Amino acid sequence: HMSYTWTGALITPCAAEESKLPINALSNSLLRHHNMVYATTSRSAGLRQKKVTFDRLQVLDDHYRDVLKEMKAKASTVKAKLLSVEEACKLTPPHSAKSKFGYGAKDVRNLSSKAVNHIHSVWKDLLEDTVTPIDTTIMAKNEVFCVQRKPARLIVFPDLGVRVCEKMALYDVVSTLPQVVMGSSYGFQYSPGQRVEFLVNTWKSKKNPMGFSYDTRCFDSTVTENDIRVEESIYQCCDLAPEARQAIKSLTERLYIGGPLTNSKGQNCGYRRCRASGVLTTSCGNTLTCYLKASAACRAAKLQDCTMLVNGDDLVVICESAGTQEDAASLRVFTEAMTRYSAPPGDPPQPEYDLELITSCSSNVSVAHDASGKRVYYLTRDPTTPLARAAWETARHTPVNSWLGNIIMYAPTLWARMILMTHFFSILLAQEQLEKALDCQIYGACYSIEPLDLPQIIERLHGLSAFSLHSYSPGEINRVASCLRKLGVPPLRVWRHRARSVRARLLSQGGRAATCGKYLFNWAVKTKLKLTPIPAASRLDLSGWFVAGYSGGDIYH
Amino acid sequence: HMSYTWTGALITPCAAEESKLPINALSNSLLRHHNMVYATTSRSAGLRQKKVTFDRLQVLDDHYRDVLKEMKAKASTVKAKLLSVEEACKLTPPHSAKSKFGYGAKDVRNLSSKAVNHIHSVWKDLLEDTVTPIDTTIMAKNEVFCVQRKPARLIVFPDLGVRVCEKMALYDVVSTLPQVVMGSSYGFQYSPGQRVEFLVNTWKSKKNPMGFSYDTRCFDSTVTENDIRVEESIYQCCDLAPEARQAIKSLTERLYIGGPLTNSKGQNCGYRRCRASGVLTTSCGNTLTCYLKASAACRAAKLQDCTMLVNGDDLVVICESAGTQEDAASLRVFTEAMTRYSAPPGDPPQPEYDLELITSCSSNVSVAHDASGKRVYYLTRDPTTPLARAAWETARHTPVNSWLGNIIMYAPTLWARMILMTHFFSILLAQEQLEKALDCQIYGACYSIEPLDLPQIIERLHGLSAFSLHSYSPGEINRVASCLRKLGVPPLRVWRHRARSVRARLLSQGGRAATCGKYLFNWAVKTKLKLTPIPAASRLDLSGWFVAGYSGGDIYH
Ligand SMILES: C[C@H]1CC[C@H](c2ccccc2-c2cc(-c3ccccc3)sc2C(=O)O)CC1
Ligand SMILES: C[C@H]1CC[C@H](c2ccccc2-c2cc(-c3ccccc3)sc2C(=O)O)CC1
Repeated sequence: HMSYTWTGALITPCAAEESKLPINALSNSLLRHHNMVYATTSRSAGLRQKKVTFDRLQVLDDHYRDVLKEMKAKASTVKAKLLSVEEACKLTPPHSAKSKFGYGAKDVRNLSSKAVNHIHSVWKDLLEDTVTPIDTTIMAKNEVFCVQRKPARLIVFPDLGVRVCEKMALYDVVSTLPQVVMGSSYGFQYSPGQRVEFLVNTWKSKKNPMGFSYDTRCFDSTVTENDIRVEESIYQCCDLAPEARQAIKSLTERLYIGGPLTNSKGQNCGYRRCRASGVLTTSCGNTLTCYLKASAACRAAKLQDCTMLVNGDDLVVICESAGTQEDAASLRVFTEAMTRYSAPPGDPPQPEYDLELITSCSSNVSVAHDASGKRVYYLTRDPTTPLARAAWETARHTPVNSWLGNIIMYAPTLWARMILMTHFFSILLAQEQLEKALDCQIYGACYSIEPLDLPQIIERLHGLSAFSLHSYSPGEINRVASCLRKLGVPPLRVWRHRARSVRARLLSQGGRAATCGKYLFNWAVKTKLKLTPIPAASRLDLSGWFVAGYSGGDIYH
Repeated sequence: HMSYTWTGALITPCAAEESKLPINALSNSLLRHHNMVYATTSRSAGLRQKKVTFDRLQVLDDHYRDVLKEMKAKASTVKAKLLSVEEACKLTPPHSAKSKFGYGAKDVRNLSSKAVNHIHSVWKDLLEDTVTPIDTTIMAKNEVFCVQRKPARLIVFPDLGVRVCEKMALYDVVSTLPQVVMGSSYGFQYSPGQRVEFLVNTWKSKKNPMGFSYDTRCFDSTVTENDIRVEESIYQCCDLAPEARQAIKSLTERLYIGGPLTNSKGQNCGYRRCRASGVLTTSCGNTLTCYLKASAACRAAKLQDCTMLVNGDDLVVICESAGTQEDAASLRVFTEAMTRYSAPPGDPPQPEYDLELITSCSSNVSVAHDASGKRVYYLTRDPTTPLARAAWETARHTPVNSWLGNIIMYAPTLWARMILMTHFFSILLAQEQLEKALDCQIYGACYSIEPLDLPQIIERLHGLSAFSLHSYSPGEINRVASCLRKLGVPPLRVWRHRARSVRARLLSQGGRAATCGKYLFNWAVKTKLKLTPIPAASRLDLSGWFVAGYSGGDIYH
């Protein structure tokens, strides 16, 4: 029951790949320790192949089937619509991988006759054939990290025409079903602020709280054919059009369960019998399967008054403590049950008794103080990876601007405000690119965002307090200082000085730019301004933001 | 403000010049119409002198300074390094013109004491003196053409010690800055396949596309002292070592802006006040200046959603059509603006509504079909000049093998595959010279290439489809057939017969030679082999191949 079989053919690149941090005139103003930053390339794909390849055994008991029956009962309340070819075309990112059949992402977006006709023929083939494995491309992802080197992650995706078909059959399912099936436990329905609110309230709701995060080792490779057929049975509980039922069955049999792996050069690399990392259902399938196995493992471990929070393969549980020793025994039982279900751990879970020490979705809750001095809970994370990626983005234009997604998601943080806002607004001003729309990712979906809209986006997502936070926690301050020293990032005095300069440059431009100066950089001045609601913030259509997860899902807005 | 002043001394040859096509026993197998092929010589240098000599007037408006301000802001993000003497020496072509100071290109390449000491003294002189015009040699280039006769082009170059110094000061600048300043518009960052992909993707991104190429008459002579000082100001925006700033200032003042012209015999020919065709900055300087004048002219003409593509003096513009009549008027304004900027046209530009009809870098996009029957865009050109040069190279060993550069650059074409590959592999087989490295030029830089490495080189540059193209366009077929009748080149049946013979000979040798037979000549057999990726192609280091243009730049890779 191997996750993969391989032919020995290489996972090849599409274009020239760089691994060493590129340097320009701006790099040193951010980070001095260049040798610590690297990008993964196809060269290390061979090592990832080794890591993702293993036998899966699955032993399913009554706790598993009981949870599954409950999930199916909730899924039966969902009604989902079939999207038209045109609606599905409009969800395609403009830089999405081109079809092998003579059309690209812009052709799909423009509803070009060639693309639309090819999609209709893929759709007809899905309804008529429910057996033939669909071809997929396997690529090494090019991602930036800080040392201590990891091999490249792999992306497995079907052709562009198939991806539009997945959206037609399943977009509405994957956007609606998880919140119905999992309720308050579905993490992707929350903005960072709402996630913090749910974690704090959950923690406070326990008499003696204990929390832990569970890291499954290579979650996608642990997903078996059973798990994928179980996910299909959940989707099939929905009230669906007969064409959607047929397309979902066909996509499950031909694509979701497994299929051949083709490199960028057209050679056969092997065969997948686990979750594809680049399909529409990657996020929803992972969340449901992680929730199903974890809920059943919570029952096997006899965890008391359990609240789970699930985002794909990322899981956090907050429950009633039975004291340190018994909590450790309970987590070993939880782990044994997850292993029997084919979700063994990477790092073994550790019980935590301080909410701030729980890391989930590489994030944690922390506390600061607003202008009035009130305690404010907010979401933060270790700044290492965001700062390493920012260094790369300082010297190279990338398809996804992580700095922009990071400011959006982590706007109240000491590091996003002091460093990211200051560094990138300085660059945008100098190039007169404040008004240029940039791509970024939020919960895996792609958004085109104008940096001038940032104050309004931040106010809508985090509130006005995000522009006034101070008196950060000692743990947070220590982590940020430690990261600046490790990467060779300049100290506060330098960032405060650059921020006053950036603020001054923005203020004189007036309009939206002055608003960026006034709101984003109020922390940098001696005589702070009275920050009041921005009128334009009401007009922003933020619907579709924080509804569901789409990592690997090829979704645009 | 004359481009040149002349004393009356003649532009003299360096060696024996042949004008008539040399004939050997192999000539007739390629071309029967011998009298149609000729090489230019110093005998026509006086005609070229008259063509290149004219007054330049320049009127610089707000659009020009607005574009220059933007280019400078992007140039300010560049960090460039000085090359060491050894790094600069290794970039010198082994057959590069010897120094008048008792050392040659091999002495430079070998880091010889005499060469290194003379280079150090030239470097010190550049730092100490920023006024004295640097001496240059003027020569009439010996180039092969097909009649309908052009006068010889002129090459102006400083001494070998100076050329090494230009590399130290400017190699990193000229290789990095253009792509930063011009982004996707910098043509030399693309392989032929990438150039076609950029042109088709640009053409498809417009609702109603319109395109044109712009031909400046004698571009080098149109370049003024202002243009050259403006290029220097762009280079000076970089983050540079102060020693590099001084050497760049010195080279601009003493060489780039102008200087005395000396013939091969040591006589003063005159004085240049325009672009030197044989300096390191010729390509980068022409590209920046053409991009600057054209971007400013696009604004004066009110061209909508402009995408430019620039390679030295060669320019392509693709924009949003405003209707036929508006498009033609817009081109007239564009021309008037280019003229005011001292870049008047040779041929008046013409609006095109078919991508295939746009000719730029003497090339055009065309379409054929791969083995599957899929439409494939590829770069082609009129084969007259490539075939005339191939005839010359059949009877004479030349410093640059144009047949080889043409197979590399135009590998998917009907003419390079049927004629060039067949003819030259037949010659190499008969002489057992398949393994012998030959010099060719790619974007002006010199490369030593083994013909046995062609299948891997072609696969990497063009993909496997290059070995399977068929169903060429009627426009392409008739242009190739018309060229064969003009030159008296044998028909398809002859080339196909010869290719089966060449293919059979290669296959029997095994190894790299059989790969050549199998991939290059698969079009020649009835029962075609299904071609698959070559393992040696992955191991091929093609770094520095499609990074920048170096025409006249004395660069070796
Ligand atoms: C974004 C802004 C928020 C307020 C902050 C600020 C304003 C005035 C006085 C102190 C600070 C401040 C600086 C910190 C720091 C810790 C480790 C590394 C670098 C800085 S932590 C901190 C705080 O309030 O908790 C200054 C930066
Ligand atoms: C290199 C190879 C590519 C396939 C090609 C080929 C194979 C089988 C049948 C026809 C051809 C072929 C020959 C052409 C030609 C037109 C004018 C002058 C000379 C030839 S054009 C052409 C085509 O497919 O478009 C034959 C040569």
